Amino acid sequence: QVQLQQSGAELVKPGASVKLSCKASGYTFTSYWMQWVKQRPGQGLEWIGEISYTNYNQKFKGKATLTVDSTAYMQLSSLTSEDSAVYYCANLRGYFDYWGQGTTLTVSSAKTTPPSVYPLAPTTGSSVTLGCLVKGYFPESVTVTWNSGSLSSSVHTFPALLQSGLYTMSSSVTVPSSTWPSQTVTCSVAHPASSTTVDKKLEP
Amino acid sequence: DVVMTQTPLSLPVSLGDQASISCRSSQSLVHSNGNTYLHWYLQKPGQSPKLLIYKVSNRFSGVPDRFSGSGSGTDFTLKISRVEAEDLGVYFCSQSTHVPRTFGGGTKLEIKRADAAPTVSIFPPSSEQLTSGGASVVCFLNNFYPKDINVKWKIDGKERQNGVLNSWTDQNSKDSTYSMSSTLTLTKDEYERHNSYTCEATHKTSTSPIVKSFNR
Ligand SMILES: [Zn+2]
Repeated sequence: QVQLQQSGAELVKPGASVKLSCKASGYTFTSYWMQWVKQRPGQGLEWIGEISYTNYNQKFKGKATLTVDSTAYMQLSSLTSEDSAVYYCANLRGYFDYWGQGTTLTVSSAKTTPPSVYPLAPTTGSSVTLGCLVKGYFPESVTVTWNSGSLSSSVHTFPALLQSGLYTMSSSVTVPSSTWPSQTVTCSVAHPASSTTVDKKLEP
Repeated sequence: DVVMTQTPLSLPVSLGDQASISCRSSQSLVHSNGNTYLHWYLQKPGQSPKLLIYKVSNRFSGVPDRFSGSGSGTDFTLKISRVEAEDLGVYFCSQSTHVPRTFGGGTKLEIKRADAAPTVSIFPPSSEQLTSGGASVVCFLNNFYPKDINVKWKIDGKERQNGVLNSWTDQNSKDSTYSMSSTLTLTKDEYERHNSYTCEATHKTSTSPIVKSFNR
């Protein structure tokens, strides 16, 4: 089926240009227009253009420059903090609607910094809640799993807050009491920006 | 141009009930070829939008009949016959009759469920964090409903207001409850000076605050 392969995240310093790709597969590229939409954290959705006979939105007139051909690229220019949003590529033709995963573009002079992962163990109950504290990272985009991701039923991942120029977040998991510490749970935190992957075993 | 406005902006609805979301346009949406290119998408957290209905009332492959679109010219309506927890997210309307294609703002649909009290848990700083000079004491208030809850940190009975971070969770897709983390961070030294660290939560399901502490 149609697959729109997109990059995951991109960090760039303000003032530069960045070129995001969108690898189309599963269909004959040549039959459908390639669209682009931008979404800023605060829900809002905006169209940018289509395509090598490009048709643009007038607001993104001098910001985007669509190319193509296997791939379709979008080059944004003279980035600002406002330019930090999720960019998608998509085939929006009526009953033919397919969206790429999106590429989160963080525009910042900041320096990538790997997360510090601390385990949070407590006692009594019919179940026990454990968690991990992921702090000090930049940029966002960190994934926390429990038991390589095999424990998903009771996992609450809490959104990342910006504390002192670096992100912080915690995740919690609740297992039955008789299984901990009888069995260890371990949380996996992956920060891809810095190519970091750290596990933390939950001991008493 | 052509502004799409949605009403309501937040729509609470109990499971099994019907839900209606309105989208109106600043211009007629009827193309000169006679088609009205009005569409509805559903965006679930950390996911790209997925189409539900296109051209006012046609369903995309897979979409169940609970969803129905109606409307004409400038006023359109998405109806959901039996809201199910799997339906929560933000619904958007879009129009592609006029260039540039334009979207609405969103109507966050949220489920109404029975009151639930939070289950508090407090964790002291880890040895690992401590040896690095800092000390975060974390508190989780999990699975409560409604989202309104107030957290209070008290260090040896004295209320602490600076240095605390609070993060909420979107309504859980599994059981419609909410969660929150409150984190009091201090230096090793401030931390080692005190004894009791208390996390107090005032939630309507209880007249008396749910409290949780640990003595150092
Ligand atoms: Zn004291």
